Amino acid sequence: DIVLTQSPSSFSVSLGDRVTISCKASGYILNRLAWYQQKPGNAPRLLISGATSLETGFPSRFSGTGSGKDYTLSISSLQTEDVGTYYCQQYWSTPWTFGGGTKLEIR
Amino acid sequence: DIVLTQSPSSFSVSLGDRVTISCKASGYILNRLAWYQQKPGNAPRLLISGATSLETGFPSRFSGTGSGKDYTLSISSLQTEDVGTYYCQQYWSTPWTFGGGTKLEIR
Amino acid sequence: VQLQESGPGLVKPSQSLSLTCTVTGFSITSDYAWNWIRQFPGKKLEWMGYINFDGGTTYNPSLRGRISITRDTSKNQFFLQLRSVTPEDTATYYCATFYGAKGTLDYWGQGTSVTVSS
Amino acid sequence: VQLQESGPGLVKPSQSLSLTCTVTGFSITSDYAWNWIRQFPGKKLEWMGYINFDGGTTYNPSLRGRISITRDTSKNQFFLQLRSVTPEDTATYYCATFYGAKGTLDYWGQGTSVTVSS
Amino acid sequence: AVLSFHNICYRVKEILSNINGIMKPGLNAILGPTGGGKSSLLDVLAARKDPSGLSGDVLINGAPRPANFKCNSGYVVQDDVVMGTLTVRENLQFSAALRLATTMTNHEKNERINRVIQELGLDKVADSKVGTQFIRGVSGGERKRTSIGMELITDPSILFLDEPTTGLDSSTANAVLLLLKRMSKQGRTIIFSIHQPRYSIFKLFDSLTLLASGRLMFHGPAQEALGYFESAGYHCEAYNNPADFFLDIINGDLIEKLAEIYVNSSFYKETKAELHQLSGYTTSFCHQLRWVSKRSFKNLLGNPQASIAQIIVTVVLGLVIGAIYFGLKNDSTGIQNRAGVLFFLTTNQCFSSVSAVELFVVEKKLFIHEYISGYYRVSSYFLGKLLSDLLPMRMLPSIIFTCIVYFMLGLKPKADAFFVMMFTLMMVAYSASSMALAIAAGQSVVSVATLLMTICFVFMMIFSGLLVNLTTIASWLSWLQYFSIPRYGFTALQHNEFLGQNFCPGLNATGNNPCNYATCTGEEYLVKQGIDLSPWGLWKNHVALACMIVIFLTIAYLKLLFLKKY
Amino acid sequence: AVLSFHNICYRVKEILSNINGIMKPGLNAILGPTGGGKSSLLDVLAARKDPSGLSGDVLINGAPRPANFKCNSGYVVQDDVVMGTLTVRENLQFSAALRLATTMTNHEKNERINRVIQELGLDKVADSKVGTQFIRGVSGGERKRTSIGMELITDPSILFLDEPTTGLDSSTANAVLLLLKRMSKQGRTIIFSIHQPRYSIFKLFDSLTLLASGRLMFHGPAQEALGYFESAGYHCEAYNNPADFFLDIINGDLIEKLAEIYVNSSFYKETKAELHQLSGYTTSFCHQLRWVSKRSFKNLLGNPQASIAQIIVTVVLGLVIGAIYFGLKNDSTGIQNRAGVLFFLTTNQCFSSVSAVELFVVEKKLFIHEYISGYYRVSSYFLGKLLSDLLPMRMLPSIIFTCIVYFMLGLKPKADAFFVMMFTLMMVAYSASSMALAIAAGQSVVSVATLLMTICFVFMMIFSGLLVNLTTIASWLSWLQYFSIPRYGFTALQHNEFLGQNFCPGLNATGNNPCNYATCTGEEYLVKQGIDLSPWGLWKNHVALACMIVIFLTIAYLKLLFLKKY
Ligand SMILES: CC(C)C[C@H]1c2[nH]c3cc(OC4CCCC4)ccc3c2C[C@H]2C(=O)N[C@@H](CCC(=O)OC(C)(C)C)C(=O)N21
Ligand SMILES: CC(C)C[C@H]1c2[nH]c3cc(OC4CCCC4)ccc3c2C[C@H]2C(=O)N[C@@H](CCC(=O)OC(C)(C)C)C(=O)N21
Ligand SMILES: *[C@@H]1O[C@H](CO)[C@@H](O[C@@H]2O[C@H](CO)[C@@H](O)[C@H](O)[C@H]2NC(C)=O)[C@H](O)[C@H]1NC(C)=O
Ligand SMILES: *[C@@H]1O[C@H](CO)[C@@H](O[C@@H]2O[C@H](CO)[C@@H](O)[C@H](O)[C@H]2NC(C)=O)[C@H](O)[C@H]1NC(C)=O
Ligand SMILES: CC(C)CCC[C@@H](C)[C@H]1CC[C@H]2[C@@H]3CC=C4C[C@@H](O)CC[C@]4(C)[C@H]3CC[C@]12C
Ligand SMILES: CC(C)CCC[C@@H](C)[C@H]1CC[C@H]2[C@@H]3CC=C4C[C@@H](O)CC[C@]4(C)[C@H]3CC[C@]12C
Ligand SMILES: CC(C)CCC[C@@H](C)[C@H]1CC[C@H]2[C@@H]3CC=C4C[C@@H](O)CC[C@]4(C)[C@H]3CC[C@]12C
Ligand SMILES: CC(C)CCC[C@@H](C)[C@H]1CC[C@H]2[C@@H]3CC=C4C[C@@H](O)CC[C@]4(C)[C@H]3CC[C@]12C
Ligand SMILES: CC(C)CCC[C@@H](C)[C@H]1CC[C@H]2[C@@H]3CC=C4C[C@@H](O)CC[C@]4(C)[C@H]3CC[C@]12C
Ligand SMILES: CC(C)CCC[C@@H](C)[C@H]1CC[C@H]2[C@@H]3CC=C4C[C@@H](O)CC[C@]4(C)[C@H]3CC[C@]12C
Ligand SMILES: CC(C)CCC[C@@H](C)[C@H]1CC[C@H]2[C@@H]3CC=C4C[C@@H](O)CC[C@]4(C)[C@H]3CC[C@]12C
Ligand SMILES: CC(C)CCC[C@@H](C)[C@H]1CC[C@H]2[C@@H]3CC=C4C[C@@H](O)CC[C@]4(C)[C@H]3CC[C@]12C
Ligand SMILES: CC(C)CCC[C@@H](C)[C@H]1CC[C@H]2[C@@H]3CC=C4C[C@@H](O)CC[C@]4(C)[C@H]3CC[C@]12C
Ligand SMILES: CC(C)CCC[C@@H](C)[C@H]1CC[C@H]2[C@@H]3CC=C4C[C@@H](O)CC[C@]4(C)[C@H]3CC[C@]12C
Repeated sequence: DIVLTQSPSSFSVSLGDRVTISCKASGYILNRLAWYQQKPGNAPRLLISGATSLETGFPSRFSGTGSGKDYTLSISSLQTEDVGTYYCQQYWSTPWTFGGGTKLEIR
Repeated sequence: DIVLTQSPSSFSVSLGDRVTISCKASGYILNRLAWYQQKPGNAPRLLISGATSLETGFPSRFSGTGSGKDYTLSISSLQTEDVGTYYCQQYWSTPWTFGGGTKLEIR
Repeated sequence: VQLQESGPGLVKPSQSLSLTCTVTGFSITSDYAWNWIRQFPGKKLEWMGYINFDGGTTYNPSLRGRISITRDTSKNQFFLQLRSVTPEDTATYYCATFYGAKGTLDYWGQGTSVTVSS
Repeated sequence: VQLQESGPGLVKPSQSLSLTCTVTGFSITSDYAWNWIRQFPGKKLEWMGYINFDGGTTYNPSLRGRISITRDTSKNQFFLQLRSVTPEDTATYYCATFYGAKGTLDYWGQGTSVTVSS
Repeated sequence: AVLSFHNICYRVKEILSNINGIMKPGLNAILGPTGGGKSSLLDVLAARKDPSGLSGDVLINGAPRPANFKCNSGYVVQDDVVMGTLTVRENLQFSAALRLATTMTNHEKNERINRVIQELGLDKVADSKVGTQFIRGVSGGERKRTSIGMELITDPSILFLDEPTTGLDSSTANAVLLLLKRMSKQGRTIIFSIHQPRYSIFKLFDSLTLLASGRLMFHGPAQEALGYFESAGYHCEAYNNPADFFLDIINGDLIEKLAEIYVNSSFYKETKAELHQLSGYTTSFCHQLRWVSKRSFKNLLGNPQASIAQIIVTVVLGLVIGAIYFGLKNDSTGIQNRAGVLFFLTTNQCFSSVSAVELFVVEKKLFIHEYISGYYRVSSYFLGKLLSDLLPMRMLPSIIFTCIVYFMLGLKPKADAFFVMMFTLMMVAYSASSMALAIAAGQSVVSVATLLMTICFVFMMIFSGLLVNLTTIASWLSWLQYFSIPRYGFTALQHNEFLGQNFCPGLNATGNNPCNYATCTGEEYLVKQGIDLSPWGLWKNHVALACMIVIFLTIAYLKLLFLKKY
Repeated sequence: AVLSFHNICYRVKEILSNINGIMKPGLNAILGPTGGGKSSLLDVLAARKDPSGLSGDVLINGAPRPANFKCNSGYVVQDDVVMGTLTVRENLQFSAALRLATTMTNHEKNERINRVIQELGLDKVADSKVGTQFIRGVSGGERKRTSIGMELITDPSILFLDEPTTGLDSSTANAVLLLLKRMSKQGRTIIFSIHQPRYSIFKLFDSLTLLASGRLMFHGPAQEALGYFESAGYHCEAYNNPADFFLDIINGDLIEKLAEIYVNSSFYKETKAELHQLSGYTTSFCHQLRWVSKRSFKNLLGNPQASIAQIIVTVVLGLVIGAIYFGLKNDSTGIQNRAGVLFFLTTNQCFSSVSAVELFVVEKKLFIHEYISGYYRVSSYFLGKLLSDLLPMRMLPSIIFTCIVYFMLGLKPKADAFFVMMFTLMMVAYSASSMALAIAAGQSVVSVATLLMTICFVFMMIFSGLLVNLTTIASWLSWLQYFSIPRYGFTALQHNEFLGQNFCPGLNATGNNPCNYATCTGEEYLVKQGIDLSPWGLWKNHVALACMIVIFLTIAYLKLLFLKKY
């Protein structure tokens, strides 16, 4: 299938800082990429679709840019309501696969 | 190509009345049908797309229902801001064709 | 998003017709297709053609070799040239925008009248 | 549009797992596809399968013959049955909605924990 | 019987200049080089040539050759026209069924066949297969005696033989001619044309007719030719075959030098004197059709390799297709896989129906021989061969293919869709086969017919609706699509398959189209290809295929009716 | 020269029992029936059979046959191996180029050829074409004298002839044997095997060797066989050919009855006494390759019909394709039309490369003859035939096709896309041709090779990526796609064409995908088919086609090297 790899299995930042999350796919995905944010105790929540489009209900601090196999999620000027785990998911081929997830921290 | 035919080249109704406009195509269109309303002195204005969907900016008095080659535009409880000409257009095949138009009157 | 026709309102027969549509609020090289339509006296609508966001073009076959649509991205314009004009195509000409994902003509121009006489 | 999981929170190994998701605010026979997902301890998401609005079904190949998804339109439910259970598939199970025209999992359930022990 | 020919001048350019003579009961040989009228005079004498070119008169016992002649005379061909897949008794039974009168009993026909088998000496092989490629058969020496027996069934008085020994070995040919001579003693007039015989053959002849370049070099008793040439100014040394001596004379060791000497001979005077002494259907349509069908089906069962192999291939191919396309999905690849498998099935029917070129080409000579001899009409032979070969072996692959692939692939699970697919495959097979027959009826070489069939099918494939969208072709060229058998087959299969299908999971396209370019439903795909959604848009294809079948089978029958039999 | 064979026993089952004799300068005939060792003893005597089965010893002037034997002896085949598209002088020039020493001058070779042409009597036809199907040529009587002249170029002392008269006419055969006899007077030992001669032939022989069922029925002077059989208890009547008389004896008008009588004869005693009285590359690789290439190219120019017709067909077809697909659009039908035309082009290259079956099959006998005779190596012949025929006639259709259709269709208007399409078409043509050669190298019948090629191409077509999506096949079956020439061709063409294309007018898909199932860009279409978007995803196909070419041309060379030449 298509395996999605996130290199920073964990991070560490402070408020106001800029953070970047990377996702790498083992095959061409053609922007069929989605980003979910999960808080502890809740189901995942769709944050970005189409690898660039932002979901209504989220600030204009998250942004998505990618092409081919490399996609990224940029959270500029992060707040405390942004800490959690972030998953990338491809919805190109029928066995939809998620990334390993990347947990954010606060210094 | 695909010729679109509207039988009532003209009508006559009064306020509060219900009126129905018919459009007939010479080939299968598969709901690729649109309705435009033109007032005297203005460009056409898109009223319905997809033969059922209603455009934002119009009351919930216009409705579209069709399948195959027969489509209709129902204006229930018509007002005076509704009088004009109505055109059906197919956007299925590349030479897009309009219907002859149907002018509404007021008794 | 916002279209505006302009050009000569009267034309000698069998010479040419040239209209200009200037687009404000959107880039004609960004997304849509950019069409010309004409409404005859004794109202009858006829789609003439469009130019695509990447420069490709498509015309109504009922205008055989008589029509060309060009563009100028430096100031966001597209032009309609209808050559060898007759007194039959004395219509009102509109420029319109076609989304593609939706399929319909969503934004229109104000429309400019062209009279072919002598 | 509004999903809710329910079922036994504890299961004997190698017997079966049966969950129910009841949908309110939408008809499961109207538009979308209706999925089950599980999140393992040591968080790892795995899509299991879905049932389509017309009754067609599609499963993850990593669950070979062990999974079935059924539905009951009389009260707007769809069911997950995972048979011959092992202590490895002790996850949190969600039902989610897939629009199709958009491509993403838009609405999720609250998630129910299932512990396979003895 | 006495067959007398007087001042015969056949012209096509001329082949026979002026030939005179008489043949009485006995062994009458027509010798000469290959160019001379050795095989031309035999056909003129046997009424197997067009009377348009004939000039002189051929007479029998003083009365002209009646219209009933070729039915009362036997004519054995040079090569074999015996069915190698029947048996020595079965060939004679088929011959007695159509060459004897229906008034007779089967007991009488069987006694005729027994007497004929006994007289030829075919008792120990009377129930063995004559032999084909795949089947081991009798020696080539007794196939000739079988072919001779298929002419003595009607017990004729005059028996013509076109080179009865060419192809046989020396010891075979000698026995064959000793059999012919013992026959000629009972009172039959035997007339043949030998190619360079040996003296053990020449010593049996009772009359010799030597022809060279359409000129009569000699005619009279065969034992006096030696003296004739010895007294015409030639000498033959010892150990030299006289039949070799004659062709050595004809070659040059001049043509008007021998023709004038014979015209001034005493033999010519006696022949001119003898020629101035004197002159101075059987059965019903149904009987013929039944027996033609019975023989063609015995021939189809007796040839299992080329009929079983088409079934083996149909099963193997159907299982491979069912393994590659196993479990069609209703997702982004479902349209491509359904269209691809249906296109492959239709074009496979079309290309597997090329073996129908072989139907009337392999047995063209036997057909011409048996039509001349008054076996049957063109109509009953045509219908029996269509009924026995083309019908059962073109219906069965369609049934096998459908029954195998329909449930492995997981096509539309209705009984009517299953049977419509079966009937469409059947119709496209029949239509391609009728076209192959219309192309190859009357020909004699398979290669050109096969090449033309392949070229036509390759073009019809382009206009079938998969490789090019048929709505996009220019108007001055679009009309060619109505000449495509694959197009009607493929359109019917697509109409039958795609009607109620969805192909975008999670999206209710059937209600409305979210985004303008999705092609999420089978109706959209069908209209985008130019196909009509009404039930008439399905059966229009089957009526066009039935009309094609009728037109092509009429062309094939008119090509067999107007074929030259002479 | 005197060729003596002593107690020769060839076994394959045995074909020759015990044969002894000697042949001195003159005309030595080997007669008998077709079954006996008439044509077996000729090959044993001519070193044209495997010495594994041989038992006795064959000697020349007391010394065993050296390894240089077959080069110093002439051997004329029964049927023709002369190039009907060369001329009587050109055939002899090709023979002198490879059978004579390079030390000689072209002036000396030309004088050898002139002397040989004069001695045979081929002056007035020395510059006329021998004749093929399309080309009218010399009579069959002077083709034989041409084939005899291609063996006298090296001026041998022993000349073997395999049935020099079978197929010729009587007056032709007599002149041929009178020529052979005048040759045998200059001092050449001529050894042939006649099939049932006439007395005007038998009167020329100087020694007769009669064989029957691999047994020696007689051996000695050809004029004493008559008396031998007269005194062995048989009588020959007048006007009976002795050569007919002998085979009449052999047939039965016993084999050990004649073998024992001859063993007890005086001839056998004299032969055993005489046999116990006594015993008791040429040229460079480049020269051979050059001349093989020159002859194969003269043969390709002299046969314009089958080479020009492939060009006519390539142009006609290219103009029809350019008329059907004229003006490809970037709309809902652009993907289907581009994919369909590219699929047709690739599969058309594959199916038009089936005529390569004819390359080594049509001239298998001439190849075997000339390899035995020491003309060239397998390597130089293989390379010259590949260089002269396969190379120039498989490159040209690709060029013509691309140049015609590329701008009528309106494909990607870049110079590199144009040339990548041309090179890809060229590679798929070469690959299909190499596969056809590997399949048909060494065979002798085209039919089975053509059928196997078609079956393999039909299967390779299913795995090419149009009829079934290659990402959907099961893993236990998906690996077969790596055995598809059409797949690599089609994948390279699609990669080259679809890269920068848009197919949804009015929608900027390249930026983002509005709705999940639109397939609006060529990258989406390529990835949906399983194709790699990187430049390696283009040239991977060309390296797989080059590897296929190398493997198949090695299989074809190993099938020609290990072919049985005996
Ligand atoms: C076995 C089968 C594959 C051969 C069959 C046949 N399918 C074809 C399908 C084709 O579609 C194209 C590729 C997919 C879409 C377009 C193209 C060509 C073919 C052919 C060739 C054809 C043939 O050349 N001959 C006959 C019968 C000969 C035969 O193989 O039958 C025996 C019993 C084995 C001898 C045939 O059956 N085909
Ligand atoms: C003329 C051309 C069409 C024949 C060519 C050929 N293309 C094919 C393409 C095929 O694709 C299928 C249909 C579209 C996709 C799948 C299938 C079959 C064919 C064939 C048949 C083939 C053949 O049987 N023989 C040779 C050469 C013989 C010939 O016709 O050449 C002369 C000079 C006219 C004699 C050939 O050229 N083709
Ligand atoms: C797709 O949507 C169609 C219409 O949008 C659904 O069909 C309608 O279903 C309602 C309630 O079930 C009926 O009252 C209507 O009469 C139906 N309309 C039509 C035109 O059929 C349909 O259910 C959806 N598809 C599926 C597979 O359920
Ligand atoms: C399709 O939209 C893309 C953006 O998604 C356009 O490309 C960008 O255009 C801007 C302005 O011209 C450039 O500054 C960017 O560098 C472009 N980005 C990329 C990734 O190319 C593009 O112009 C549109 N397509 C066409 C044919 O115009
Ligand atoms: C299910 C498929 C195979 C149907 C095929 C129909 C075939 C097998 C049928 C149709 C016509 C039939 C033939 C019609 C006529 C005769 C003459 C009869 O006196 C003997 C059998 C014979 C020769 C029949 C044999 C079987 C036959 C050829
Ligand atoms: C066994 C083989 C020969 C059968 C071939 C002929 C059959 C299949 C043909 C002849 C008449 C045809 C049928 C005519 C009427 C119906 C009923 C309708 O609701 C759907 C089509 C359907 C079901 C057709 C199916 C195909 C059909 C049944
Ligand atoms: C879609 C188009 C391009 C397919 C090609 C159509 C034409 C060329 C095909 C379809 C049917 C074919 C004909 C079928 C019957 C006959 C009669 C025969 O005596 C010679 C071949 C001939 C005359 C064929 C000629 C070619 C033919 C007319
Ligand atoms: C020698 C051969 C090619 C003669 C011509 C055969 C073809 C072209 C003829 C014979 C039967 C005809 C078909 C009979 C019925 C119909 C249904 C109609 O609604 C469309 C035309 C169509 C489909 C005809 C097309 C032309 C047709 C297919
Ligand atoms: C119904 C569809 C599939 C077409 C059927 C075609 C059949 C019935 C047609 C086409 C060709 C026709 C043949 C052509 C002409 C004759 C001459 C006549 O003296 C005897 C019948 C006979 C031999 C016909 C029998 C019926 C026939 C075979
Ligand atoms: C553009 C296409 C046609 C390229 C084709 C290359 C062909 C025509 C070339 C490649 C090899 C060449 C041959 C190579 C060797 C010789 C030997 C020389 O003493 C005579 C010409 C001859 C026979 C050449 C003729 C032309 C030839 C066959
Ligand atoms: C006339 C015939 C023989 C030409 C076929 C051989 C040529 C076309 C082959 C051999 C090597 C190939 C080239 C290799 C390098 C380049 C440069 C690059 O920018 C695009 C591909 C391109 C342009 C290829 C085009 C096709 C190519 C040029
Ligand atoms: C996609 C798949 C199914 C296509 C089929 C590939 C296989 C079966 C084809 C492709 C190449 C073919 C081979 C080509 C060359 C040779 C070598 C020769 O010694 C005999 C034939 C033989 C051995 C062929 C056997 C069949 C073959 C191996
Ligand atoms: C007799 C025949 C079948 C011999 C085998 C030929 C085939 C199977 C071999 C020979 C050359 C090989 C190719 C050489 C290079 C590559 C590039 C690699 O990235 C994928 C495998 C691939 C594409 C190989 C596939 C298998 C291959 C095509
Ligand atoms: C580069 C790609 C397209 C493949 C090229 C294939 C060619 C070069 C290969 C394949 C088969 C090879 C031949 C096979 C083996 C021999 C035997 C040797 O004694 C002379 C060379 C010769 C005759 C080879 C010449 C080179 C050859 C023809």
